[PDB]
Amino acid sequence: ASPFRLASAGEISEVQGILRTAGLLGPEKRIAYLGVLDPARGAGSEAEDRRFRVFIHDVSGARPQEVTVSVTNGTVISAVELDTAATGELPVLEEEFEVVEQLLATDERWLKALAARNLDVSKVRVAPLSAGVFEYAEERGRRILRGLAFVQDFPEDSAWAHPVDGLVAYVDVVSKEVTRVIDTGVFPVPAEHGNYTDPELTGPLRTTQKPISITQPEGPSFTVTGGNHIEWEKWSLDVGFDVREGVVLHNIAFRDGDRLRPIINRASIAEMVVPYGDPSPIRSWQNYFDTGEYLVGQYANSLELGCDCLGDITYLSPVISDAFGNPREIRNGICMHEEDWGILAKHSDLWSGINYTRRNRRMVISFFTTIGNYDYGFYWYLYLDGTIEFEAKATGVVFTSAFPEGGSDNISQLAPGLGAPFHQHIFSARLDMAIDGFTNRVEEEDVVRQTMGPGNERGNAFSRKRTVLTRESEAVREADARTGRTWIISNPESKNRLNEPVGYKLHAHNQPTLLADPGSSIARRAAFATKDLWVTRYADDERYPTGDFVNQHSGGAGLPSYIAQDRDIDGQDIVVWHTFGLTHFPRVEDWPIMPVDTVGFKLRPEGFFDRSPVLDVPAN
Amino acid sequence: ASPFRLASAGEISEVQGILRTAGLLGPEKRIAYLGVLDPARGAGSEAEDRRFRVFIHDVSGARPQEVTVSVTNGTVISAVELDTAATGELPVLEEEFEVVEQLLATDERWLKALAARNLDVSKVRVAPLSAGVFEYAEERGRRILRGLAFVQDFPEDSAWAHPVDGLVAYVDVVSKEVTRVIDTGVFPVPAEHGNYTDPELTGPLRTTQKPISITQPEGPSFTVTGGNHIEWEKWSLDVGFDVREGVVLHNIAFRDGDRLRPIINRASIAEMVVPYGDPSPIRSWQNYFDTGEYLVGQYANSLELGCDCLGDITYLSPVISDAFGNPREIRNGICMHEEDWGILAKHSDLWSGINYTRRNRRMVISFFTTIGNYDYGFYWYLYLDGTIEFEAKATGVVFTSAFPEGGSDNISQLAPGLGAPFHQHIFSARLDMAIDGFTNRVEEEDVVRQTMGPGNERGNAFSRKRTVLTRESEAVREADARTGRTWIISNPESKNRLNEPVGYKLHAHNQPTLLADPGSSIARRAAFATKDLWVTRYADDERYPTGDFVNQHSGGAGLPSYIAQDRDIDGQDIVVWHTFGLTHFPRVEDWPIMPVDTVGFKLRPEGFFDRSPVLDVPAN
Ligand SMILES: [Cl-]
Ligand SMILES: [Cl-]
Ligand SMILES: [Cl-]
Ligand SMILES: [Cl-]
Ligand SMILES: [Cu+2]
Ligand SMILES: [Cu+2]
Ligand code: NA
Ligand code: NA
Ligand code: NA
Ligand code: NA
Repeated sequence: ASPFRLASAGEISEVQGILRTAGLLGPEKRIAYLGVLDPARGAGSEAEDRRFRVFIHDVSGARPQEVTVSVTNGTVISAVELDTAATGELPVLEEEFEVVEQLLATDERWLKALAARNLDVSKVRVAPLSAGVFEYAEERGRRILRGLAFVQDFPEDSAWAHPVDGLVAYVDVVSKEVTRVIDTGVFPVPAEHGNYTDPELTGPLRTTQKPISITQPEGPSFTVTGGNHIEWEKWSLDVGFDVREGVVLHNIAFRDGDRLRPIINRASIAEMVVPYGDPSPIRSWQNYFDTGEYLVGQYANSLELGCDCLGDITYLSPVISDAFGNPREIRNGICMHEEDWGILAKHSDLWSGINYTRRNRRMVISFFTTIGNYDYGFYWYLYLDGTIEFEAKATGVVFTSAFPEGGSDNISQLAPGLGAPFHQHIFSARLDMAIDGFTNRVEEEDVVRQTMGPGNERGNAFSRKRTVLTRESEAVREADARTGRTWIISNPESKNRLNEPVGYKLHAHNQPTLLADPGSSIARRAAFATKDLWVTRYADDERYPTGDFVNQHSGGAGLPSYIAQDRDIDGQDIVVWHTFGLTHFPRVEDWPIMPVDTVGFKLRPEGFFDRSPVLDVPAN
Repeated sequence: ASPFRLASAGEISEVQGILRTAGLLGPEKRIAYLGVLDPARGAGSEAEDRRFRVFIHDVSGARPQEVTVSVTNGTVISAVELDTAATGELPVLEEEFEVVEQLLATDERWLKALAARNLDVSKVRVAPLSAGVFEYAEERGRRILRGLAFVQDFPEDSAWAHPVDGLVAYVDVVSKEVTRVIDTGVFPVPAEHGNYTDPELTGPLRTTQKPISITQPEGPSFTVTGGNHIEWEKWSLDVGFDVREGVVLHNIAFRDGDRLRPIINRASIAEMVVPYGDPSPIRSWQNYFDTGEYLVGQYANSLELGCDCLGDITYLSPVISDAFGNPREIRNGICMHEEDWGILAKHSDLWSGINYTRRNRRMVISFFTTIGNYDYGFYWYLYLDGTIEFEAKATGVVFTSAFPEGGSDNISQLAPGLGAPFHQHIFSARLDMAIDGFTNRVEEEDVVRQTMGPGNERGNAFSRKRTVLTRESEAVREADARTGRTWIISNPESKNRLNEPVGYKLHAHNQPTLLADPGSSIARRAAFATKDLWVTRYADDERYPTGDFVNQHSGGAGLPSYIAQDRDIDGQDIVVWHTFGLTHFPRVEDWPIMPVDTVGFKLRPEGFFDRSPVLDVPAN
């Protein structure tokens, strides 16, 4: 009965019926996005109204639509025809993944390019690549995908091992026209295979790994109620799933004594982009909003027990829409489990003779997704001591190219003739904060060094300073690792026993942000990425730092536009947008399949509690 | 038979005999440090010569001694009388921990101070605190400890809850004179207790934690041979233990195909200091070299199975000397085990239809120690993919003071009237590098942003640059998080299959370094701490970045002095000294006992291997 429950197959079918009956779902229509809408604010006393938000595509060439419907009242709440040159194109469809290769398969330019390289068209894979926005005037208002080719030698060959450099094509997937084919010249196609399951490459597999058994004889310490509501070691939350963002956390709160204390209203990865830094015209247009353009949630994997999730695992199976509004289940797409996490607290005292040791543990909510060559794990952790943490795990196969004779300042060689262009993976965590409720503010905290002198005669003193961010036009902050810069979210109206506003402190990894020249297309389209921290005033229609329609959108949209409203953020319903990412110069070790690398952030309680919240934890 | 084996009780007793027979170990003598010496370089074909290094104290007031002996040949190799005003005083003795409180127990100044506060002397604990070097001219050449007082209400009371502010005393532990007693005035002594085992404070303990069982039915995947030699998943190392540094790693190498490939010759935490930033005269002299002054290894705890080390655990029990050269065993002072570490690599390919997932794991070598209020865990991790990682875990009880009426810019309030002065914990990792052997160099690598223009028309290109550090006078580097700064250790004479020097890349957390004013005493005594990275030329007598005798030493010694030699580090036997630490502004959550916080660093292979070194890992 919780408004925050996961979408049911039944609900998805109702949406399809509603649209179909309203005439909005003819045979040429396609569902590119379907997601349930969160309950609105001002409903501290309201009745069930489940609404869903739909983006509908037309394959015949008609204008696409944005539509909101109520699945409790079977009504179209809103239906609007979009102008895509203006507000952007709809997310890429999985059904379009095969299209580029097929269109080029009958184009003479393409075939001429393939023949010159002596490549059999039936062996040539073409990645379905988001096109972004550059100089091609005929592209405005058209649904374009760009194509880069990789030879697959046999049905189970890793095509990534065999990039075709010096060649790219653009295609209009609607009109089914190949608009441009560009051959800058021939590069040898790297020859080695990258088949990480070939005994010829793996070699004799190891027999040295003895098993590690992790079990819970009394079951797990967390309970799940009403499908997705979690209670665990004082924590309370709802686990959501959206096809764009993937796993989303709702109503994170902590049970302190006899109060249920809210901390974060909604946590999600609201965007993730992969900009490439290779100035070759074959790739310099590459920037993949894996979240905004492709929708990470639709491609979450079914996690295999013992393989993908070890221990006592509890699965949720989130239901999504297909392109035709049928409900599809992602069997075991979400793992939920608790794991030991080493020592929590420990002291042996030289005076009391007391020896004290307590173990830590964390609740994990995770899922893993695939977007082309990439595979990402998205993990949320709740710790006994009140800490909240996110962690992304980056693996899969590196996006490949030729390695240029003479080397490169922008590409790494992984194997003979084989290159990997430099890129970043930059995430945006959207945190709808609710520290003891919605009245929150953000302060930027820096370490303050003090000069030796009067009142600091020995020159040992150091301090800190906090700066309240009061309006959106001054809540665009950058990192400063050198001065230990963090950001504190507090409630100015809720004090702890020492009469201090309760707060939580954000600790960022301080990784480099978007490296692109500010004048670049990507800088404008991914402006969120150019700064570590943004704070906005909450609003119903400000969901992604890149706006609702990322694909082939002009730029400026999203965060840069919202903060133009310059709204009061000093003791209000606010949202923190945290930029964090990996700058990836590929190594030989990354090839032929890459070991997990990680990035993330965490928040620790800062005067939230009146003392350590883990004194009541028993001693094993 | 390995030269790198742990010291045996038998060996310790021989050292004592040798010294005793040589006349160096009379009843007034004390052993303040005892440690075995590593085999020297140039012994690619030498015979067993076990030597030990001793620091001997005299309680009658005679000059202390440094002595080196051979336990295989029962000879004094060297014995030297130290001038402590010049080269520093010997490490604090555990037997001196009780001394300050006792000396003050009969001093009229002290008693007057206690009586004014109405504190029963028999309830007044006095921390035995390292004194450092300030303005007190009569202190040069004397063995001084400073005292700060904490009331213990009953045998099992946490005295930390009850600091006596506005009062400090200095004592000469040798002459047993109280040199100065300083009362800046009375502060109320905070009243609440901090007894984290009192049901009155803990409240009803939790019953919600279900058990988590971690077992290995076929035993562990690592073997231990000759006491301390570890082989695990291609890795080879020797696990050492020194009473100063604690757990030390020797001969880290990786078995690649049919070669044993060295990576690091010796890894240790060579120093750790805790500077306080409270300008009160009562504490402004506080800087505790937990490693250099107190010796962390002597206070390692015996780790309790199921409590301190979970899973299939293999213990080493390192033997140390007591103050009288008797061998004492630290039962189970070192845990060695392997743990699961989530996903190692994963890809589901849209073209081959292959789905691939492999699990990760790490070998842990750890120990946990107590120094007064502090308790630290020191963890070394070796990962399947070649990654080497260190992690310090900081817990225990915060060092306390009064909280000043009117607040403080340098102290946090944890409870009514109770303060916690701001401080840092700053570590120095000494890494005697051996990348494919001893011919190594270090490059500093930064991200390079490129300006939009000719040859970068779209403004998407970004690159990097590496700068070889050639001489010691230019190998003192600072962090630059903003430009993703890392440091690469490579062997210029050993290339990978792509003809690139094999390397390992150091990734630092980029935490703030020493915040003290450069003109401070601590800045000079802890100069290593003022910069993130130092590279030196290897030498036999350059062990600690702070020199051999930290206690009451003048300053300048250690790293700043070694790099003055300005030696060739470009393709030579080199050592990286990495500074890393926590800047700790204590929170309410830290009280009455603090949850673990962490800091560390890691190194990842960078073109070391010709491809991913984990293709041969089997698929669960
Ligand atoms: Cl998981
Ligand atoms: Cl990648
Ligand atoms: Cl451990
Ligand atoms: Cl502390
Ligand atoms: Cu990458
Ligand atoms: Cu601390
Ligand atoms: Na536009
Ligand atoms: Na909010
Ligand atoms: Na001196
Ligand atoms: Na070396």
